[PDB]
Amino acid sequence: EVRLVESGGGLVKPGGSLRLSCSASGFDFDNAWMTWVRQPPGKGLEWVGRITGPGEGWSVDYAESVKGRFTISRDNTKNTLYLEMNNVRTEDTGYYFCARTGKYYDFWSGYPPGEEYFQDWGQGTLVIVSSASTKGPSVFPLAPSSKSTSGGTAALGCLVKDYFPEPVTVSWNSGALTSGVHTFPAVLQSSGLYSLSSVVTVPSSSLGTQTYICNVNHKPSNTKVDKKVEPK
Amino acid sequence: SELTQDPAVSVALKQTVTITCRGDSLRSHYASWYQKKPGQAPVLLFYGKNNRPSGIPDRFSGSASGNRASLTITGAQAEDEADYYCSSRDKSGSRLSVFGGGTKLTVLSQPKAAPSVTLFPPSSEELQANKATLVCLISDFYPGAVTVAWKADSSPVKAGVETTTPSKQSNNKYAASSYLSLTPEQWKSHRSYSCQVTHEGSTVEKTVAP
Amino acid sequence: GLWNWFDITNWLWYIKNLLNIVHGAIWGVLVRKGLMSLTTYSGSFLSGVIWANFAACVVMGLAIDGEVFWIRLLEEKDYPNKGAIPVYTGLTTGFCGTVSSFSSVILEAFNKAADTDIGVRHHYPNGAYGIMQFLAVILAQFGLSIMGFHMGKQFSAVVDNYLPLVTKRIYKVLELTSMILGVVLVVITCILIGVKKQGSWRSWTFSMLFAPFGALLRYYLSKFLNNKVSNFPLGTFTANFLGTLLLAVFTLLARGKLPGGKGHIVTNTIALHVLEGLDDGFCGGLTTVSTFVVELFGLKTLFSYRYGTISILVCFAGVVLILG
Repeated sequence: EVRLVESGGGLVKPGGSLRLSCSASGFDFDNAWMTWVRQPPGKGLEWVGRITGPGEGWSVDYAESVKGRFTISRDNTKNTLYLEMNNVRTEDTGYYFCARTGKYYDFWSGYPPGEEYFQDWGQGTLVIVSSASTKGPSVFPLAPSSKSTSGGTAALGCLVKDYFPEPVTVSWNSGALTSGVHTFPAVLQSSGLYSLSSVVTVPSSSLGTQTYICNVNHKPSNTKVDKKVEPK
Repeated sequence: SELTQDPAVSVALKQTVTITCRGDSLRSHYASWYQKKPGQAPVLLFYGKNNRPSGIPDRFSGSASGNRASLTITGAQAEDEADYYCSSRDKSGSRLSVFGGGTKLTVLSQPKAAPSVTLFPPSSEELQANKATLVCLISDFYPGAVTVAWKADSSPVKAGVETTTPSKQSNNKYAASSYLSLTPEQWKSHRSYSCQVTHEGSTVEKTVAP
Repeated sequence: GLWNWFDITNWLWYIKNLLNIVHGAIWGVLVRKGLMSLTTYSGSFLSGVIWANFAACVVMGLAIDGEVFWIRLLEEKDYPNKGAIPVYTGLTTGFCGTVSSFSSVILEAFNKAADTDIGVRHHYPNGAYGIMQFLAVILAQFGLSIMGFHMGKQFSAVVDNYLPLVTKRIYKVLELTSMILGVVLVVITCILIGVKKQGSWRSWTFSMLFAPFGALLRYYLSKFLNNKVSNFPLGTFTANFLGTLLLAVFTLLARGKLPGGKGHIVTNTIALHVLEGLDDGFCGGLTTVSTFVVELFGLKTLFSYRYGTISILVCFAGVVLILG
């Protein structure tokens, strides 16, 4: 029934600071190591650091891209794990997990100081280090390229660009039409502005009468903007 | 990249398959293994020589030999699809640990289907605003291993290419998209722009020209 | 509090090295004496301990394929290595090492030389014959050792490309041999007369007792004093030097009988036999051609000849110095 819950997420301006807490109980905590592991979204997870116990006097370790920028310390009395960040770079974003560390060293085959295995993990916390802010979305009509095809299934959508934060929840014909409507996941550009395109599967026999009006509605900025798609 | 892995592996139901972890430090240090489903906490799978925590099904067996660490799955079921990571010492005897670059495993629940590739020329509406974003459309494909390559005529480009990780489709397929942020000046400086996509060794290419 | 992990694991690794090297030396000395008692002169103009080194290299050929870190160290490359120098401690510096008899090789060469300069070193006939036989014996020993290493590597590749047959299947047999050695060393050595009753039983007891200490001394020399000067490990060289001078001194003590009455003193079957057991175990576990072969044409390109020449010449000059 062991559980670890992280807390202290939210957006942070680059160069700022943030403190992450981890509640843990139901197991020996004064003699068990804790290890901070992070995962940038859609990528492979990375090691941050581990903190020891009374075996060495609560020693520390850190990743080569982290050494000197993070701080790991533990308060045994409150049974919680604390993580401190200062001078945060844009790469620090992702899910932070705090996981209990096990110790393993076979007595005949091995080499000091042995491997480390995590007997459990935590649900996780989200941190988004972005230099952007609340900004209204844009609407660019994705022309269905009037030449395209003439009898097949063509495509037309909208370039919802430069909007932040999630989501945009694009609509179509005020819900009147749903013929193969997909709202593709947003992409992260260099400037930290989310942008996504949604397309409706249109036959190449639209011939104008098949009208598709494009509804964009951004709650965080409370911006409601409408755009019409028309072929070249 | 201290640890290297196969980015993606496919296997049918009830058929065994192996996940290979390759690294220099694995010669003098054993490995670990972590099942990672999206949106869920990773669960320890296999570590050390022959140690496996109680509860996990026996189908996960790992072996260590030479400079390789191999976790071989026997009879991948429906719920076994996830990403598997290997972790061990980075330097052979240092007080650190690292993780592999990623290994996506896909149980075949759908016979292979080719992606529906679509490319749109940059709309004039963004063109007058001194912007030119090329939108390459990738949808209706299986499994989820697609690499987007952008070619400037015969030559390539990487200046502005952005790609999203593929996600779910209503009919259990996958869809994705890529964007190329380009200035209008360079838009007319090349004969053609293409976004090649490769899936399981099969590639489809779509070209748009001024 | 409880312990300190970074220290308890280091201590466990150290005690693992100690136990492995001791057990390997003990199990290798018996193989050496089996080969030596199986000399059965027949042909084999040299014979005696000649085969033992040839054996030690061949089996060592199956280790150098996976040794790596030693090979990498004798290649001045790959900064993120910092690995264990003698990986496979229980086999590389253990059974393969202890079996080698570098000091015995040099002693055999010198004994067959039989004072080359009988009355004058300037004369061509005696000097030419002596140098010819010395060069012939040394060339035979080292060429056979290097050839054995070559066949070891080739057979390792030929058996590896087919199927490993699970490496742990050899781990289990190594462990069971370890238990057999422990049981024998307990029962046979403990159940004996307090004066260590003579015969074939005591002929190996003191040698067995002294062998692991020499093996440990060579191991610590090859770990600590090694890699102190580049391209010249200097560990195995000093170990071989100490072994060959010690063996020469104690052979002069036994064979030479400089006062003349030292043989009369060792007429009692204790003083001569402790020296014989020392010759068997200590200097034999301190001098290794197997590690010497690995430092030889295995790797250390080009410069290897300099190391071989300096080692052989200084050892021969020393054992000549004991003559004076």
